[PDB]
Amino acid sequence: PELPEVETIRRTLLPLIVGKTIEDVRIFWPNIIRHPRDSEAFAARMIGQTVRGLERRGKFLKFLLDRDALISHLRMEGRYAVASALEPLEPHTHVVFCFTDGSELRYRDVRKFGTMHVYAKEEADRRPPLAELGPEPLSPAFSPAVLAERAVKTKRSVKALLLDQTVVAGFGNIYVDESLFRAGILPGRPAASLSSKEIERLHEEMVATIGEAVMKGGSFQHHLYVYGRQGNPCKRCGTPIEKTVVAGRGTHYCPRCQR
DNA sequence: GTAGACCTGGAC
DNA sequence: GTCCAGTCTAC
Ligand SMILES: [Zn+2]
Repeated sequence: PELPEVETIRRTLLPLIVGKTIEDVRIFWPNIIRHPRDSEAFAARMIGQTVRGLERRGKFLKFLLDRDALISHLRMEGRYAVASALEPLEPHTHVVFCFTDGSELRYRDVRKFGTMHVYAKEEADRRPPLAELGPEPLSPAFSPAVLAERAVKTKRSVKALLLDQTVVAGFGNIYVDESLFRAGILPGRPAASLSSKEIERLHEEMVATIGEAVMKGGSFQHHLYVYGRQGNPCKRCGTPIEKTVVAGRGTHYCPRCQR
């Protein structure tokens, strides 16, 4: 999931857990726990704390408790669900938070790529992994000036630049490909080759795409122009969409609309 | 920048 | 059987 999907999770999960107190924490795949390194310490410190809020920073979810904050990244396939602690768990459930009212928050992740870090609230934003993140795209903090500053400094592809969470936080493979198509820019061109006009246009489309995706509850799949449409005609010019590899990942684009 | 890592299951 | 699907690492 990318920013739109994570934001949809944040909004829907909050009312299902706010106000509940943690009674136990069970871990079935220790590698997911990154800090504290010892999973026994990770579990023990959360017992007795109550959920007070849930925020999002980039692609991360930030569970706010009493003293601590739990920072969770779903990576490629992580997912959360709330259910009765009396029922059998679903396959691939690796971490479970048991509440005093008999319900529980379950974390599932088939590929086991997700991560979890716990810090005191005041230290969360000053320690990894949140410390080095770029600005939120839907905030005044993200502007053309900010994009140009990083752009006019590197020769790597513009797609590689957009996937860099230190530049701006929240974009993944789908929304980077969609934003570049809407702005009319080829994904493989050097970031330093973009003109000032191209930068302003890219910024504008990035904000519009991510904003619209949030409103639609994420993949919005019926509104995709290029992602996963290789071999199909472009919705704007009819030219077949193509797929290659850029920045080490699948890349979709229209050879006529993007230059 | 270009494959491999970490891991598992679906489509061809 | 073989290719495909968010970050970090080593040549
Ligand atoms: Zn086109």
